[PDB]
Amino acid sequence: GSSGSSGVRSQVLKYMVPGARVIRGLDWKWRDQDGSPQGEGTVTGELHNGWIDVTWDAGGSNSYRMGAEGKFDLKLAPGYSGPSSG
Repeated sequence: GSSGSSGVRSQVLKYMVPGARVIRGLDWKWRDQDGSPQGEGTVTGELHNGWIDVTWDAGGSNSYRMGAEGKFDLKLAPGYSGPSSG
């Protein structure tokens, strides 16, 4: 195959799957939903129409804008790497 310099938006969405790890994003305008201090969460829904659900540990799940309006509220966890394919 062919490849080169990597760098494209809507990348995280490729990992936005139900069962992965995610944390608060830069577009986090909401309060500490996953309790405090800040903690890591766990996606439970697939990003549909730019909206993915996540069930935080604290005890609460909800949908967060991940492209619907061009705002990524959620992001990959600090140390999480896409699921190996092979």
